[PDB]
Amino acid sequence: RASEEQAIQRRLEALRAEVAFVSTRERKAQELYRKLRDELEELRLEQA
Amino acid sequence: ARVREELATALYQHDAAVRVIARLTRERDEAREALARLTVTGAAPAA
Amino acid sequence: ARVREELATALYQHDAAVRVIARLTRERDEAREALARLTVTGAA
Amino acid sequence: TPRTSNLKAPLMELSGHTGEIFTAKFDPTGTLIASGSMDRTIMLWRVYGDCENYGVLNGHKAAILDLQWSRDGDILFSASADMHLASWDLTTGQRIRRYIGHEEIINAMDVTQRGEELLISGSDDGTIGIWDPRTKNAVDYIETDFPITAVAVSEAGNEIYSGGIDNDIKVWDIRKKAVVHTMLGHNDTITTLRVSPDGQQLLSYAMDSTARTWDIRPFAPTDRHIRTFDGAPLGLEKNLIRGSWSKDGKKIAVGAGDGTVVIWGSDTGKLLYKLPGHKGTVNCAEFAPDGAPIILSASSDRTMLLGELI
Amino acid sequence: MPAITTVHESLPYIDPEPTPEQRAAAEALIAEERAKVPDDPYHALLPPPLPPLNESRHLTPILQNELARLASSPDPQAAKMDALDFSRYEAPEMPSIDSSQSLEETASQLWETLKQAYTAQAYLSARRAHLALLDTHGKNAWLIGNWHLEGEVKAVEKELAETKREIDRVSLARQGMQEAAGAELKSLEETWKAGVGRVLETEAAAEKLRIEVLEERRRLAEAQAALAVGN
Repeated sequence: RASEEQAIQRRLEALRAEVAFVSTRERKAQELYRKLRDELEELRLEQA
Repeated sequence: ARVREELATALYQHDAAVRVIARLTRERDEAREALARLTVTGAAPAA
Repeated sequence: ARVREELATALYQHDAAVRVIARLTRERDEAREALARLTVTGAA
Repeated sequence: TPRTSNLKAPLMELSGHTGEIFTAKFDPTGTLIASGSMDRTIMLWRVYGDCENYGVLNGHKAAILDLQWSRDGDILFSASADMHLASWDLTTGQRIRRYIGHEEIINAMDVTQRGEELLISGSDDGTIGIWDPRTKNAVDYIETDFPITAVAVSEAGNEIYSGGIDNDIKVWDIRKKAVVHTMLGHNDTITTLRVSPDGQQLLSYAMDSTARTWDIRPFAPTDRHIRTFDGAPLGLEKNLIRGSWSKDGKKIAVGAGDGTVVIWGSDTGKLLYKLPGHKGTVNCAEFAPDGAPIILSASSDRTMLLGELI
Repeated sequence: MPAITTVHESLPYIDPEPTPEQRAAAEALIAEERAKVPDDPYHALLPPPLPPLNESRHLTPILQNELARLASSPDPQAAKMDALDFSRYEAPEMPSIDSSQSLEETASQLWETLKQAYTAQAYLSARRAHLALLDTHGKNAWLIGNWHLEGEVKAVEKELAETKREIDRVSLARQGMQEAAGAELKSLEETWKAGVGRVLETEAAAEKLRIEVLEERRRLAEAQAALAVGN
């Protein structure tokens, strides 16, 4: 039980770190998609 | 004497399992880092 | 009695390590399969 | 697990309004409470400690139907059915100014929490007014053909979440003054649109007693509708029910017409709570923005119930 | 007491039970690891060795000789020591004195038989006295012994019940903590998988949008080059 408590704490910390990294990657990807949409809108406005 | 021999065998098995678990943890961490850092390149058509 | 207590603790630790190794192997196999499928697919 | 928070009681009943409460909002540090009610009054309370009514704000000539706080929590923002907006000072308890330019009853408004300060008022003449909180004149206003009962500002600060009696959420852009796209799917009149704290989900309760969560993210399929939670029937009155999100974006709390505030889990759609305690309809159900389990339910029993979620 | 400080990432109250095929694969992996890493007889995890018969201070030389005799027997569990002279306590029969026997030898044989008979009579009298005392106090002795044995058995059962209750309390606490941690970890893992999928889809869409923007920029550059050539 003591070993399981320590392992649960360590695994929770690792899962939190991995989820934070994945969330940061998702936010960066969404920002890149917004920048690409803005660039596409600017190119459509410049062509028109 | 039999219990001491079994305890020594279990200690050797536990050390071997600890080494194998460390190797598997390193492999799983490398695979997870590869999956997380995977970026989709430009999928150009086969011309 | 000390040897029996140590042996029981070692058996419990070995069972826990076996479960941890099985979970790690399953996770590694799943990650490898996901990477292989991502390399094979290319386009979502 | 009796009580895990900083309130001096697991429940507190804030009373003192002589008329129906329509909205109640928290200071963005989770410390001050403002409730506007149909007796034309904004009552200002503390939430931590003995919880005294430290302030009353008078100066609206008709029913008050919204209020938001400033960035710091020093200037209050009241919309009222006297066709007016107003910005109020809490250092002196006086009024800074009134914003004029609507012709019919104002139902919604929104302040941009970060970005640049704009007040966004939906009004029953069919207008969405964008105001700067330093000049009484309207910076701009967008014309629709239906009354607006719901309004939210985007995370990027240029998209407007209108909801009318035409049964569909409309996302407009401020610069082109035209609708970007409409998430349709509701059957009855929209009441609240509150963006998720992280910024990828939108809560929307309408008169059909169903609360739906939609997408906000730029990459989304044709149907952005995530989920249709049910379990909060609407009562006899056609009030504008105001739901909210938790701090972690996991719990959805919406008042209902039976006096019960209903909380679902936003992840899966499981009814977490169905908290009773009110006689008439519950108008404004809000979470603590700090992340504590504090919930507030202001209802047209002339009352507010400040409770815990253990 | 246990001395193992190794930590394994296992939550058996929250994690799924391994399959028999999975258990066999884990056993094969552990066997391969034990084949790769040789066993260390001087490991700190192994306990101290048992001292020998000569090394033991409590073992007497008579005890060592008896232990060696028991070990030399093919069935030490069935090995039994030599019985005492039960014929000396048996009934002494009448000795048959032949006519060729000497008077001194016959007298010595009669004296030995008389001594054996006297010892047997003394043993019989002692046994009769013991039987009389047993008939006098058997109920009291049996009741006292049964009461003491029942009290000892009740004390042992109470200690075992207390140990079982403490073990059950520890198991319940571990199960609750593992349930909470497993729920949180499952939620986090589902969120991570969904975020990975969403990030991959957004990356693919961003690549498509970048391809479209590159095509538009190439068209604009071609138009600018044509305008410069025509001017």
